[PDB]
Amino acid sequence: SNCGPPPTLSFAAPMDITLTETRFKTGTTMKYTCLPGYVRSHSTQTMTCNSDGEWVYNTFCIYKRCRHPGELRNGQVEIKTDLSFGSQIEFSCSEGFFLIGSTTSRCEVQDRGVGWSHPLPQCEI
Amino acid sequence: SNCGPPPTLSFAAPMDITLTETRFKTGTTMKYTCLPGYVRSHSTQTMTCNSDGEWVYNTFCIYKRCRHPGELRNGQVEIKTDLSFGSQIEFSCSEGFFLIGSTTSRCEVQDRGVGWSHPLPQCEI
Amino acid sequence: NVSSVARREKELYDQIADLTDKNGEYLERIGELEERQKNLEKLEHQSQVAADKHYQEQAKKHQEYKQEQEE
Amino acid sequence: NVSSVARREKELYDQIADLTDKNGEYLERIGELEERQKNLEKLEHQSQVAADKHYQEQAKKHQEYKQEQEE
Repeated sequence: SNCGPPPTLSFAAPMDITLTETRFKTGTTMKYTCLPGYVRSHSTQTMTCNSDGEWVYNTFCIYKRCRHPGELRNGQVEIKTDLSFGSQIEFSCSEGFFLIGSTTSRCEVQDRGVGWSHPLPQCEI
Repeated sequence: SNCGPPPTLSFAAPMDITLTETRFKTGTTMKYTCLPGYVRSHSTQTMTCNSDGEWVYNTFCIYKRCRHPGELRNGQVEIKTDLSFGSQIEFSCSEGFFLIGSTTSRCEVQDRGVGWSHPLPQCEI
Repeated sequence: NVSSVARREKELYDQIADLTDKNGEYLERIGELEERQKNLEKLEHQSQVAADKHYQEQAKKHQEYKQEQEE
Repeated sequence: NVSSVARREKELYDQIADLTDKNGEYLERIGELEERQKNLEKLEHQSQVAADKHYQEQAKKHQEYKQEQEE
């Protein structure tokens, strides 16, 4: 009637290392930090062990979001969805012009935050 | 060295409906509640009296943002600026189409947050 | 289509609302909390000066006593 | 026109990344205040439960006195 090892999360890592003991005591709460690329959506950053013996929590980290890549002069930037971490964008030129640079960009971890895996292409004559 | 009565703000009103004594010792700090239409922009919501006989402070209430009013089928929703408290938006229809409603809408207070003074018009034929 | 680019208007402008709004509710909370923490520090402070007092009073009511085992 | 519309699109997307960032710094702070205030709650508690152990002992020590004042 008690708690097994912690379930791997897509958005957070422990603060005090996991030796993955065969079990944990009912009621123990474990401290989590945000993975690179994520920020916090909730005040409290943890997960406890309830009376049944499972970890119970909220989703405390969500995606960081890149800024706009800039105004593509004489071309258009296609945001399928958003600029949220690991979202791809695609660029493209007007009929007069051709693309010099990259056609795709990914929102990626760039040291202390999220940036653009490739910079703005240019639309040349 | 001392200050005088608190300056009337355009984003917040003094906490207690008090007499406002025409003199305040250097160091006295007044507390403020956000005016309706505004949200907190800084953590602490105060103003202090320095040794210059002046009231110095931050700009600690900004405009609440209205939500987008719905999609206007067969019409344009025109946002000059933003949907900030006070800002006006104007509607208009497509060429064949005529407008059954109000031409413009103000972002005013509704409940204790903010809403749209006039509802989305109709664009029918 | 221009209905899914004007759904994009609303879809974005909606984020900038429901964000701008919870920006000012996190500030609301930091307010309540930064305040509370000041009201507590004065509560505990006033409990040390009270404790320091009553001690200083007992230390007196001792010397008076000791000064009676001789008197 | 082509270049001011795509400018608003930049502005909105610039704002959204920023709000979700402020949103992050904010409950970073309310995370740490809610922490102290949990610590301080326990500290002050500990203090009281002590100053109650002691008040209880001194209450027996004065009960002993009152007795010896015949014995």
